[PDB]
Amino acid sequence: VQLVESGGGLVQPGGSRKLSCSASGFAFSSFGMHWVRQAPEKGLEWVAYISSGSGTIYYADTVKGRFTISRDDPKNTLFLQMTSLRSEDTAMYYCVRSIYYYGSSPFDFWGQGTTLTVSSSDIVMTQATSSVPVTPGESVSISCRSSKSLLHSNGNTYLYWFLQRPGQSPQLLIYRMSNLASGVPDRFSGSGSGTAFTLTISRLEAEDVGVYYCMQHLEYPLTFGAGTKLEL
Amino acid sequence: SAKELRCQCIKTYSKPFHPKFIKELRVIESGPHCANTEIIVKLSDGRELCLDPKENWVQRVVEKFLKRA
Amino acid sequence: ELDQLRQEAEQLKNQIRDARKACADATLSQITNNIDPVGRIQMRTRRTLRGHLAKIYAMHWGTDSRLLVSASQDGKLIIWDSYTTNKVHAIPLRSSWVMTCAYAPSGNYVACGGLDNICSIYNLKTREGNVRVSRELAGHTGYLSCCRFLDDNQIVTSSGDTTCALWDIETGQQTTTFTGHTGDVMSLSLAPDTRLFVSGACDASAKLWDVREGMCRQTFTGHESDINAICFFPNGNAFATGSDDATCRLFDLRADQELMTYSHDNIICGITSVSFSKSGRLLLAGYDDFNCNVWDALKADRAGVLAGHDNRVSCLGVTDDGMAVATGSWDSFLKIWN
Amino acid sequence: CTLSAEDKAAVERSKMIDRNLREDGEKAAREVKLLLLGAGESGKSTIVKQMKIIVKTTGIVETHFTFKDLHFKMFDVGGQRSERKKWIHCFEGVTAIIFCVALSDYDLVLAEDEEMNRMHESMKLFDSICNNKWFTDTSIILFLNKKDLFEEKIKKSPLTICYPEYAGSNTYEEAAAYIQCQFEDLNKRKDTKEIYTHFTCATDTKNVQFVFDAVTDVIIKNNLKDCGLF
Amino acid sequence: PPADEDYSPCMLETETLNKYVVIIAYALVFLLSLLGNSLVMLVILYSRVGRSVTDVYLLNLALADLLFALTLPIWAASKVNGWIFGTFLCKVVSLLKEVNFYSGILLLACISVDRYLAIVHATRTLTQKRHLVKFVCLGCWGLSMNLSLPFFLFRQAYHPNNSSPVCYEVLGNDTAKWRMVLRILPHTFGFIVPLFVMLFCYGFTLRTLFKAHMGQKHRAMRVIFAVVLIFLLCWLPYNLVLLADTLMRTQVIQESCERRNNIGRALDATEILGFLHSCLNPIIYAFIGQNFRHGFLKILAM
Amino acid sequence: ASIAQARKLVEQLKMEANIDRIKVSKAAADLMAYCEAHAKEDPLLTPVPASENPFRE
Repeated sequence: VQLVESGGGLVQPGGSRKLSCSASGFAFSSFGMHWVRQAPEKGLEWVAYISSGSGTIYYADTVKGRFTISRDDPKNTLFLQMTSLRSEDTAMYYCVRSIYYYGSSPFDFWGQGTTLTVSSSDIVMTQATSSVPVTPGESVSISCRSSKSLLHSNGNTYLYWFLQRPGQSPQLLIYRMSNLASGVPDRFSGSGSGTAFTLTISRLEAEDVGVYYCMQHLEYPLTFGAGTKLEL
Repeated sequence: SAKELRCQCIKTYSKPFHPKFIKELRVIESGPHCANTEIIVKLSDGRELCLDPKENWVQRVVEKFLKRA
Repeated sequence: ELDQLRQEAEQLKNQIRDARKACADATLSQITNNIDPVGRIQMRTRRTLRGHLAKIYAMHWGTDSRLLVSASQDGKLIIWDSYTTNKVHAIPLRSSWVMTCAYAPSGNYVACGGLDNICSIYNLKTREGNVRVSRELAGHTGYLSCCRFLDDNQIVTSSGDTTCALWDIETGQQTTTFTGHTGDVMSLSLAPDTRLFVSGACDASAKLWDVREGMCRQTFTGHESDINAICFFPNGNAFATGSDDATCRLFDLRADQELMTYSHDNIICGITSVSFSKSGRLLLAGYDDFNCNVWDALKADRAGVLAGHDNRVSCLGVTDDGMAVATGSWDSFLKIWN
Repeated sequence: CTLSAEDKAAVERSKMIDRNLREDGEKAAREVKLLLLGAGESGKSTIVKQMKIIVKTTGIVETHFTFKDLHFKMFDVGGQRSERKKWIHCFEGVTAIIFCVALSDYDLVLAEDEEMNRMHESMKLFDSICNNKWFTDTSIILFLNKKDLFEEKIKKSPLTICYPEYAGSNTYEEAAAYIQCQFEDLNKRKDTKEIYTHFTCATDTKNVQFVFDAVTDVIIKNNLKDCGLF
Repeated sequence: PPADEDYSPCMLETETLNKYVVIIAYALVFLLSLLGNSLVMLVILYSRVGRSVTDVYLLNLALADLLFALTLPIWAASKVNGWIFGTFLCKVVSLLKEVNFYSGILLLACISVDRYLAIVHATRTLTQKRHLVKFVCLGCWGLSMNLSLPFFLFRQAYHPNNSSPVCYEVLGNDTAKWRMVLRILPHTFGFIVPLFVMLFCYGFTLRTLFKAHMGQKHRAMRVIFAVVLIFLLCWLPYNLVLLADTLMRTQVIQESCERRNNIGRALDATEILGFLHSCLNPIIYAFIGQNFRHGFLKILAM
Repeated sequence: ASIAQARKLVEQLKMEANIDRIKVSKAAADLMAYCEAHAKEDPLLTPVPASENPFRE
């Protein structure tokens, strides 16, 4: 399974291009795909959402209208069309999949990323900690406070923790909370309270250094949080 | 007092007679019930007649009777 | 000769039959007559699951008591969602004829039987978002009637050749073959401790097997016609059988004899599925006269009939923690009573 | 509508799943299912090979043959080594039941016992199905196969050996007519179900035409009850 | 001055005995309609299991006659006491009477299309009745709503001189001429198109029932003849006298006072036969079906 | 031959004659005492209000 995409380059402001996501290894028809960007010196930002069969489509506030998303189920590709783009979009885009049913793990696998360069009411989530030092062998605790009660009335509380190792794409660690992802050791352990949440790691190794992002999924648009790097 | 309704008179009589030969006069207009205006003149013996208002001497009689009575 | 050897077996039945009479000091009615009656128990259809387009043949609650699997004859096996009616999965079967289904205790697998005597085991929580067969367990000779999981690596299958087998999942071969029946097995149930299990055959006999050595321990002969359903007591110390004679006969495992029978003059129609409720007090039984009666497990008195189905009531099921009682009739609707 | 983002997206999956059942439920209704009865060597393998367009399924062998824009099904129940009544509830709702009788079994004795001729063995087999409690609306498309051997065998072997009370000659025109007289009168209901007899040949291609002309009758009769006309 | 009587107008006779029956006939037809049609609606909703394609049409067709039942007492009170209800009430109830006058009849032709697909197209080839049933029923009601608009828009209960108020059609000075175009709708879509669809659709089911040999097909061979004959027995006499009135209005047939009163009595008396189809409707569609009766007995037992 | 099929029955049936059986009264006493202990933890005995009932509607 992989999500490889192509595109990018040097773009004059006000132009129009296309971003193509080629999917191979799963059932693309049953997966509601996303689009997430990342500025060279900032965190993550959500772009667009398309459901299975292009039933319902949502857009971010900053790309509403000038961005168009579409999927090609027989062609097994995901398409993004950007028009009248400005110089504030000099960021590389991720291709993120997600399947929504009972017990599923959304945002399971992330694409690689295409670098695009240009020459010139929602839930707010913040993390106070940033670049906190850590040593191999000492437990570390990360807190990501929200602004709205993330505990829904049906007993499910939504908060996703992502780990972005340096160089490559982020991977899912903890979906809604207290649930481990598919393919992650048991060392990670997350707990929540409704507005204040905590991720605790018992033991850590050299590969656990990176940037941790907390994302909610209660209502679109869904907002990430400021990165919290780990220092040796 | 019904479901269907049409014009009262179909055939007109167009010969001159005595102008003061009729005592009571019935005036009928042309609203949503009929496509033409009709008049009714009746004698005490029990015979009623309908004229054609478009005819020459018919018109000059109907207003004269109303003015007299 | 054969007759002399058979005569030894003929007289061997006498002492055990006499031992049961010698141990029947007091019946259940006269020891529990001074008990408070349960009274009328009226239940209302909380949900109706109307996705199928054919006859529902089986169902099985999950361990989490929310997910629910059900298989009909239209070649579909839909994994429901009891709380909010949503089809989590729609699994297209290889064969249209299926007579049973099961749901794994962990929730990773669902196993469906069939009239083509192959137990196909599906995988749900996998990469790529598909639902593909993890294994097909061939080896039976008749048809397959009911299969349950011990864990994610073991399964016990009933069959139509009077044999119950115990498979492994990583491999494809069998482990033990529970033979000894004369009539073929129609339904079985695993004990709560998952160490013993009884199977209701088609010769008015239910046997208590064990999964360690692979041979029967106790045999019970109290019914007259074929036993068409069976289920353990919630404590693993007794089990009840519903047969074609419209009698829900409850046995036990430490005295090895019939405790009581629940029969009424008005009911003549057979029995399709018997499943105890939690605490072993409400012996819900699904008759094939379009109704689903509710028998008290200690007193012969009846209770509220769970009627409302337009056809036979094929299979019941009581959730593990005991709120709902889902019944699948041959009309295409499930009804999750409560 | 007091629904979360994931819960709302889950319902979008339910109806997309639901639509694939509806778009496939229209294909199952057009499908025609046909059980087949008869012995293992009484012409069971003869009529199934006339037209078939499509070994781990030892239980039920299936044939997906089609004709004139209609996809027929064929569940030859021969591998069920158990009582017929046990799984006969599983086949309720089948459109028809093709039944075969070997015409040359009058002089053929049963293998295990020197009595209970194959027709007489099928005599109780027909009653157990045609008069069955569940099988009351399923018309029995009955075939007379192996007709190319019966006409030349009764010249020296009279049919009276099978039926103790025959009272007839040995002419194939009337012998075949006489035999089917009992078969069509074996049903306890003379109007709920009907028997579409047919004296098929060993090479005729009209067999599939005949079963088409009898299945369409069932669908018309099945639809007449629903519409209320009949 | 001579004397003659060929020009003397006559007065529209309103016999007391005539209006004795009219008010009585409306009440009994409404009573029968409120029971037979509501019972059909009562049975279908409770079952909710095995609801086939034809159960939807019977639900709507029983609903169509049920609404038409409520309009019957309204017309009865104005037959003797005039339309003293008011201008507003004249427009609303006339719309209600005409929508189910057509959807009641269009569904009879709509059902006949459904019975043509289920029988003649026995092999599931052009059977489009799978899920279109909800859409086709909406079209049948939808077509009726736009058909009754001319009745609802301009119909004022004004005051004829020397007569009680009537819920008559009010327009410009061309009331007779304008109504001639309006008279086409009860004929071109009330009788002609429903009859052409009905006879063509039932023209081929009789062919298949004749050329096929089912189990007791004679009963189905007869029920079709019963419904067709009743439709010709009920609506055709109303349309014949209605069509005749057009000829005298356009001066084709000679006009006389003797037939002037006869046509008025004939139009109202034959209109009763039109309302008769709203009570026989459950009897010849619902209670005659084998599936419906067994469902009816289940409800009674409960 | 066929005697072998009937041969294995008698030795197998001997074990059913060796299993100890307690009195049915003792079994019934435990069978009824188990139910009353768990009678408070079965919601099919005493119906529960809409609050803790998950199948609310």
